[PDB]
Amino acid sequence: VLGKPQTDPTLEWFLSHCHIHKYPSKSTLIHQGEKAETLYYIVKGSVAVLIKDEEGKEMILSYLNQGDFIGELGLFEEGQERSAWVRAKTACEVAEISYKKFRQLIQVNPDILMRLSAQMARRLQVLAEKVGNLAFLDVTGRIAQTLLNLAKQPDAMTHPDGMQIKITRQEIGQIVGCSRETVGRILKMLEDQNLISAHGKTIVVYGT
Amino acid sequence: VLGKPQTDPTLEWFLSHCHIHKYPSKSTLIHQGEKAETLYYIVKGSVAVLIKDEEGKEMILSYLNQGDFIGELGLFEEGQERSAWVRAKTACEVAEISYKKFRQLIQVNPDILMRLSAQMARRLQVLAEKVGNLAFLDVTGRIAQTLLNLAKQPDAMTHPDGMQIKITRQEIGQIVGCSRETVGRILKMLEDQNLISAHGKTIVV
Ligand SMILES: Nc1ncnc2c1ncn2C1O[C@@H]2COP(=O)(O)O[C@H]2[C@H]1O
Ligand SMILES: Nc1ncnc2c1ncn2[C@@H]1O[C@@H]2COP(=O)(O)O[C@H]2[C@H]1O
Ligand SMILES: Nc1ncnc2c1ncn2[C@@H]1O[C@@H]2COP(=O)(O)O[C@H]2[C@H]1O
Repeated sequence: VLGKPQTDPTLEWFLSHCHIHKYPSKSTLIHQGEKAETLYYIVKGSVAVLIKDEEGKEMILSYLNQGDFIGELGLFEEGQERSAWVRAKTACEVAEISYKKFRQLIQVNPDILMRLSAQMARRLQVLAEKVGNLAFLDVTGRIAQTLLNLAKQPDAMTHPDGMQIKITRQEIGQIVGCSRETVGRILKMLEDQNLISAHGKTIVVYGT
Repeated sequence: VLGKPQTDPTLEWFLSHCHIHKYPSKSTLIHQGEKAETLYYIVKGSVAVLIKDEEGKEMILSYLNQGDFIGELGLFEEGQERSAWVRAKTACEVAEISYKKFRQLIQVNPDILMRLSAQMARRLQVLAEKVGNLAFLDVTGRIAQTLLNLAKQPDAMTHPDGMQIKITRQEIGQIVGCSRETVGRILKMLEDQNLISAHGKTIVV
């Protein structure tokens, strides 16, 4: 740890080879199907990784945040496509560099490949969990897990009745696979089970 | 890039530091929950990567084959646990190595980390549509989609009425995350729906 701020010059070395660019909230950094030729690094902000179906429904594969790489999957063979959309959820600052350039950096210092790889490992772990949720739990179950997750981060909040979070009906729906209005119906149901206290900023009692 | 008497120096080098053990079908290579300290590579055979619900219901994350690393997700951070179960589909020949050893190898030649990484990238790419479906489709939609997928595989046989496939009730269940019984019921519905013929094999449309 560099304490609160863990920057390390490996990072700064890395970053000095990139151009940093800003993106307002809801800007799309990456479009599914685009040719993959560029790697991103999130200096500031957080993003949504999402996929769409044939009707236009969107679901969230993951949230990523500062310190996270993005656009890394097309890096090990060329001629690939972006596997998903990536959208800024907040204002963002993101470093970017060509794949060839990045491939060059690796030669010099493979610890950058190690750090990237370690992120991919974590993503697969997390995907495995998310897959059991989606495959086994019913839409209420997925919603409760979700809540229980959003609250399990240092970006959440605290409260006598537990921890509070800032999430919307569309958000949750995109994470569990259901409408806006279903979520509302299910969030009322849980409040009723005195599982939560909602108000735009949900209050998860916490325990599971 | 040479490699006789088969596949490259870099992998032959890597295997000589492994120990190769033999797994019979249905045997478990990797148990979920367990401390991760070693890496595997499949020399021969195929395995199933899977997870289960509270009541043992099974969901296949992926099949893996000869050439595939297994057990890698624990390598990058200490104290990780196995994210899923891994079971021999067929008899397997599996090389195995400790993470500590593998990391020294990485020091000697980062090529081997590149090849490992390329596979993890692939595994995230392929899981993306599949995870999409879990949210977009219910079990029936997912069962239909699976049959469609299966019928577009190279191993699908032509049929005068369409494409014939070989798959059991339980593999479908394992593919969509439901019981073999549920699969039997829904296959019958799709049948009555004149979408498929279900019998000694499955004929899609
Ligand atoms: N199975 C599903 N059923 C309905 N909406 C879904 C499903 N999977 C993902 N979604 C969606 O997630 C969004 C949540 O908010 P909306 O109701 O505005 O629109 C919804 C669609 O984009
Ligand atoms: N399951 C996932 N979890 C986290 N990020 C993901 C997942 N699937 C894809 N991504 C990403 O979103 C990016 C889309 O472009 P790439 O495929 O080039 O690189 C991808 C990763 O950054
Ligand atoms: N989505 C996936 N695709 C392919 N293999 C996977 C996936 N998720 C997990 N695996 C694996 O199965 C192993 C379970 O143990 P590990 O978590 O150590 O390492 C894991 C990988 O080898």
